[PDB]
Amino acid sequence: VEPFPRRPITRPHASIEVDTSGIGSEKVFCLIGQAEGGEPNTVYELRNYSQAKRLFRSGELLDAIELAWGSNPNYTAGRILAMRIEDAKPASAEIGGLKITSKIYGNVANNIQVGLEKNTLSDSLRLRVIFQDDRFNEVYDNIGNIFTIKYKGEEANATFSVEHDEETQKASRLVLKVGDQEVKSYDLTGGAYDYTNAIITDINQLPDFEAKLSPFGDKNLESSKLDKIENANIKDKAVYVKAVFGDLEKQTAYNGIVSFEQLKTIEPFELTKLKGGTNGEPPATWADKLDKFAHEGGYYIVPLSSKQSVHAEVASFVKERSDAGEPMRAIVGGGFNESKEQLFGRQASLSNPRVSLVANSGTFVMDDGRKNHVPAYMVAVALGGLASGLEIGESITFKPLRVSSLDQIYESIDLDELNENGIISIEFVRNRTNTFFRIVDDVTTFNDKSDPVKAEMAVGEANDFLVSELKVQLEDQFIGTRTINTSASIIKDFIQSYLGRKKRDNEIQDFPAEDVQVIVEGNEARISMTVYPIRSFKKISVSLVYKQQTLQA
Amino acid sequence: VEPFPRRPITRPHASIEVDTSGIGSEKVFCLIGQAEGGEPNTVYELRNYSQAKRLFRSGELLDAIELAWGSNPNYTAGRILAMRIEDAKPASAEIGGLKITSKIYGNVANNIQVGLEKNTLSDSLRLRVIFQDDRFNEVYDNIGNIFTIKYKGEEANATFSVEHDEETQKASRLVLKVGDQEVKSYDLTGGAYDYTNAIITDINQLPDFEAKLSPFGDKNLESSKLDKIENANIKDKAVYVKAVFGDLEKQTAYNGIVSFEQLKTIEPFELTKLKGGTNGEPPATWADKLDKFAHEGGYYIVPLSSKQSVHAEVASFVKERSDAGEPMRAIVGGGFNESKEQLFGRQASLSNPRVSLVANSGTFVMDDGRKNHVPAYMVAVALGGLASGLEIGESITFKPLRVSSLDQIYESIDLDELNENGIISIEFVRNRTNTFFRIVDDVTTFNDKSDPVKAEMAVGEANDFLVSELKVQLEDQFIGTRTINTSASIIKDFIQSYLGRKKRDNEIQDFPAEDVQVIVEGNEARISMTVYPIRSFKKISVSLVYKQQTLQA
Amino acid sequence: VEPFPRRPITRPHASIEVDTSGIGSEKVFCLIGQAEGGEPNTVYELRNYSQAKRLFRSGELLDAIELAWGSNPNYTAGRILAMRIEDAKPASAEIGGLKITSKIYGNVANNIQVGLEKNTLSDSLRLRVIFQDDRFNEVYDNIGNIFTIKYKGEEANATFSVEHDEETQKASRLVLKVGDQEVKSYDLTGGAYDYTNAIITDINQLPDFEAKLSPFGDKNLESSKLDKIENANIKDKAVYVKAVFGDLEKQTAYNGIVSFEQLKTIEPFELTKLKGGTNGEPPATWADKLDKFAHEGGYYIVPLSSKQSVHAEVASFVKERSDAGEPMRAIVGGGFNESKEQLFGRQASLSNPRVSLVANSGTFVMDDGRKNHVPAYMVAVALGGLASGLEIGESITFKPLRVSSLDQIYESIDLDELNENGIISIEFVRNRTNTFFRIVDDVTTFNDKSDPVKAEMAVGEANDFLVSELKVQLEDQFIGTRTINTSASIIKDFIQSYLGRKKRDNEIQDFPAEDVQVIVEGNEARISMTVYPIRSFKKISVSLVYKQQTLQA
Repeated sequence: VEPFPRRPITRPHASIEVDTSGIGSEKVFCLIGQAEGGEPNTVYELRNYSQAKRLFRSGELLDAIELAWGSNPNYTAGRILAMRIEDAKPASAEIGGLKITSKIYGNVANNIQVGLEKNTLSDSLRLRVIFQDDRFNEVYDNIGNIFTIKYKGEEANATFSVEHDEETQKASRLVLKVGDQEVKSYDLTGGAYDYTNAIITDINQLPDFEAKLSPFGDKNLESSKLDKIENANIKDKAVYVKAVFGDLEKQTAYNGIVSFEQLKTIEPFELTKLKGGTNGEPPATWADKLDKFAHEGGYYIVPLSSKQSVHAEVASFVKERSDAGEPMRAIVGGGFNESKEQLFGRQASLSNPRVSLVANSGTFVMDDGRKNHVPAYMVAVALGGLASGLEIGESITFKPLRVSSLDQIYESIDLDELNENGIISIEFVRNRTNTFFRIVDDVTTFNDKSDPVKAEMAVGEANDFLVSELKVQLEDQFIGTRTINTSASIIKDFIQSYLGRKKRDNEIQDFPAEDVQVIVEGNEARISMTVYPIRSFKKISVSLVYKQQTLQA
Repeated sequence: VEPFPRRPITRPHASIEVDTSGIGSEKVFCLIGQAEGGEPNTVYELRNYSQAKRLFRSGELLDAIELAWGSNPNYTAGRILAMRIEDAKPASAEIGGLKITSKIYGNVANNIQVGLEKNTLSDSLRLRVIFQDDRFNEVYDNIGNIFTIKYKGEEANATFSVEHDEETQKASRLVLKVGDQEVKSYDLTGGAYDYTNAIITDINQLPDFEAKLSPFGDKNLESSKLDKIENANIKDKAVYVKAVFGDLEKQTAYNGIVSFEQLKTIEPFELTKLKGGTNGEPPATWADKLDKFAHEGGYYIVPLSSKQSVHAEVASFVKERSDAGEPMRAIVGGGFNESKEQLFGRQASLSNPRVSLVANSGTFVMDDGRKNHVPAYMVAVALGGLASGLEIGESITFKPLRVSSLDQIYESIDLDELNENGIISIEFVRNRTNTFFRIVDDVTTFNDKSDPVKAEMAVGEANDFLVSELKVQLEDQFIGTRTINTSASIIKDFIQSYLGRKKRDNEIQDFPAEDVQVIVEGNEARISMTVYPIRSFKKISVSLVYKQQTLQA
Repeated sequence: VEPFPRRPITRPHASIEVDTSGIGSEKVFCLIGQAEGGEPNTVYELRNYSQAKRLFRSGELLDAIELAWGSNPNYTAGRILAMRIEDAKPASAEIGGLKITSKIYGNVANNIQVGLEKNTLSDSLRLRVIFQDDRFNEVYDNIGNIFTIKYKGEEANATFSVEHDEETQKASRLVLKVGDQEVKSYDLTGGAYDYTNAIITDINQLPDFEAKLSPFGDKNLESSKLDKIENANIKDKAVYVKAVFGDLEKQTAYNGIVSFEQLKTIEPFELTKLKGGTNGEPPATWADKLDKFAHEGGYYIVPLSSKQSVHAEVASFVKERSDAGEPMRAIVGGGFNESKEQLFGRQASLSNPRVSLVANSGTFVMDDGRKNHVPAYMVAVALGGLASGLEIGESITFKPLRVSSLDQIYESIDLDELNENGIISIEFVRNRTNTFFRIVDDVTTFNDKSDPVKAEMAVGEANDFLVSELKVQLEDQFIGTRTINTSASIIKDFIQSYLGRKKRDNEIQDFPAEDVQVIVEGNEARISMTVYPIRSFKKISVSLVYKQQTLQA
């Protein structure tokens, strides 16, 4: 209830109290794997394939992103979170007065070329960056030369100088001198002369002194970044304030590929390739990498590795966040053409409800046209991408996969054994001319089918979102509010509205409103409710009975 | 019951007895800290930021006032009480016949310039005050020259004189003389000639004598403040009564920055800066400073100091006033980036229910645009300002803080430890894309959670206002009244109405009216009542049960 | 009953008496074993695996903590208390003027590298700490240089000096000198100048002297820790107050890994590894180690050692605390693949009701993915962790263990013999396709089944908590209170409420309220009550009878 006016006034007036009340999940997907681009130990939100390609130049991670969106052409393309396992470092080369560092991480950055050239005609530096891999070749001409200072008085000579603070090595004053005595000085510490634009205007106001901004773009460099000049004759010719280092930052802070830093005097240097780019050895464990996905809001994670050790770390990670109120689930796959006996070993080792094992491996036709044969865990990306695109509580059972072929075409008996052992399998449907692949079931590694929440991904998924969303909403709404007499009624109304939305979105089957009871006593507020969970069909029984009928007339 | 007429009359009449009955907390915030303005050991009521800036030129105290109102944009901006710890003294300079003293206290007053100039054309002084810090430059022209006296008679000469009392050095008589003998005299002791306006009118009434008030404003100076003049020729030229000292007081008693006092003959002096301005050494203890806030009506106090000794003095101060019937509470913070171990030492030392410790420190964006990093106790100002703006019995739990960033982002485990030790902590919410900061709890230093009155600020706040308001109202109403037979019924009705208002304002949950019993015996009047206190939600338990449902048709 | 106002006043007033009454176990787990981190003979409260890993780098103790929480995925993860048996010592190296000591205890601390470098440009020290094991590498630049002092007067020279107390070697005065005579001095003993911040403000107030705080963070070092300087010229250049030792403490008292102490003049030294780290020989007896767990509030303890001597010490320890009013229980296991005959020897030696022996040993799949084969006593951690997570009075009978495999799969006859000898055994259930492991019984070493309190852990656990909780609550409530007439009734009401809560939580079966009798006579207060204890099902008898039924129509 926002009052009006906010400042109280004791004199007669009219006060208006404005009540703004009454008018006021995404299920993000995650991927971890090798890549040739992007910062290490950093999570990037992905919405289009173009963004991923620009960020991740190439690798298995980029293919996983492509396959995730292609698994569900008929559903919305959701967000994807990506990370580079490789501990890459940026290419750098210390030449001249500038410490050159490349924003690209890995061996690809070693091909970057950087060189400075001095234009004798304009007395300005020229930076050129060449990178053949991206076909990038641009020249930053007219570096420095921010503006001119000219003197038209009848005196013998006029000079100007710039003073720098010893501690910070930043310009602090700009004194205009005619003859010996000082005429006027501008303080560059701050305030009135934060930027050079104010300095130019004041110079023109003087009778004899004049100044003009350079035509090569609107620089507007800070006054503190001006270079050190002393005893420069103005009357003979116009003197250009260089500020070479400041101009580079403006044109390279958020543009180009190469960044620059100051160690020294900046001078031209020949075109030389950068060095030091190294992807580095692969990480010993992925536990540190997974921790960065803790508060990113993702639900499904598909580690792009066939190692059983990597699967165990992800299995513990999803369990850890679920215990902390941020449930997650994992889908993994083992190697190339693994047999049933090998798959049982992987499933027995994990035995986690929040982990699913994918057996089938096959070949997928990419956008480039490659019939790239991929291992099992790349198939899990399609299942994970399909699962993320589906609504809350939906299942991936009997859904299409859109796979060109599979290494192993399991028979009916083989599929049953994998299902009994809690392993996801993909069957080639030969019952129709238009043959296609489909997922037999979304069963988890936890083989106890008595508990459908743990056994079935879809049932557990609805429980997690239902429980998690209710947990967050209640805290923001009711905690910290007064325990008024109508608190119990308000809480009951909020619960019914929340459950009604779930029924509206088919996230739950139904709930009895009468059984929703709220008890408030002191700080505690006990709540009890009944909900009929949503379930996915997995068995249809038909009892066909034949009977006789008598005809007449 | 006001009678009418108030004077009794025994003759036949009609008397009317008029009964005017039946038709007939702010929670002010307090701040103490360094400042560059305002009198020492003085409490000033603040309602707008402009008033504080004019009073307090600059310092950490002014920033605290700005932060207090900015912490709750959605609530009313309440009053703030401010004090300057520095024992500043006023700048002064004894030059000429006037003792010059500056109303501004501190080193800033040393820049004040004061000078007198004499206008030969008008024979009047001219005062000019220059103060470059405020860009203040005004001239008080035509000092003195209150009025004229003229004589148009045919006699040879006419003169007037003014006599002053030796003991008081104040004018007592004003005699108009023609030739040698006296014509008429005006007594300036008092009564008919308290002010000079009456003197001017009487002079004009005479045949030959005339007078006119000066056109340079309506002075109306007192007759006692007139200057001493003897044997002044009137016929040759009009004589101006100067009264130089009296005119200065009229134009400077409640205007300008500089005050003046008389030590001596007043004469012009050159423009000279004042001296003696000194903020002084900081106080050894704040106990004397806090005593001035005893009867100011404030509830929340936030000492702007990180010293543990200062916190202890405020901890004792709030306890002292609570024992005297004026409860108060304190919020403090320790230094920059203090660790958990340091915070436990501060909390253990105090162990006061009426004191709260703030751990987090961060940076706030001020109205000027400065990203000023501030210590923990400045964050307490936002909590104190937020608490003051909230209604009675409300809590600051889970409320927003509007802070740019925090030095330490405590994890979930770290926040629990601080809460268990009775320390307020601020958490960065990463569960949503629109991340924001919030207060986990308003727990006090007293760790005994069994007593929510002492442990919880909101619960104790409601108890203090409920108890304090009831204490004051009963004394003003019932003490001193007759113990009539219906006294018990009237007291019971008053209690029910008072408790009904609390329920109306949601300051209490509910009360049973039947249990309210009043017993009157002699001077004593025993009262017993039951009240269900208002409480803030801090735990919500949900028991979700899944069940099967059968569908048909 | 808190009165209001607390200070009595004899004048007429209104007094309010506030009665705050009417509005006002965890079963912690314990572990002892080898570890590569943490202080010796210290108990640390553990709530997350991340905290344990940071504290305990590696060892069997860390695995036990991981296994304890993983044994009960469906129950709350309770607190765990951990201790390092190894008498490790911290690595240290006396080089230069600083005594370097490492907070990490053991041989791992020997890899820590510490080195000081002097920055000629800023005249400030630079500390760098390298520790490859944690990949920790940070540089504490700009050590010292707390603030500057500058003089702008027209005098010939200005100097300042610092005086130190001989007894304490702490700064006491800071004198500013111009020419020969002293101008002003600041007393650093205490009070007005406890911290350097007050000194800086006062210096700026002077006409000529100026000072500015260093920009490299908010240090605010104490004035007593300032370094000794004498006869330092100020006019020529600004003089930096170093205080090298004080700055190190601020940045390392509660940050970093390495602590520092002063023996001497501090000077730079080359990068050198620390020495003296030694885990030490293992303790001869664990009796001293167990004493630290006396008042930590734990109930279950699992010594991570197969030695029979270690088991006996823990067996005596739990008995000792139970006699003192702090009951505890122990679970132990013997070696690898011990036979039945060996297990009988261990059980016969102990014969303690508060000790349980675990026979089975097997392999557990850790979060890292290791199929680590472990001895029997590591299995007891899962049982102990499962028992701690269960409610009060619950049993671990027939509960799942979640173990990959067991060394010995006991037959039906073998399990009965172990149960008859009071030894816990784990059976592989082959009666279903979804085979799993379960605990046959929670019988203690005390084979006398006639006393279920001693024989059964669950029954004895309920008795201990019921007796212990009642013991503590009665002392805090009734001891020290007056023996009023209604004391017996109040005690009876308290007992009924306490027993009602136990029935509400299913900690007891039922109690008759009528039989609760309270007798008060003098100091003594005799109490008598009847309680039906809660019991766990261990035998179900079914009497199935077949009969004939006649049908008609």
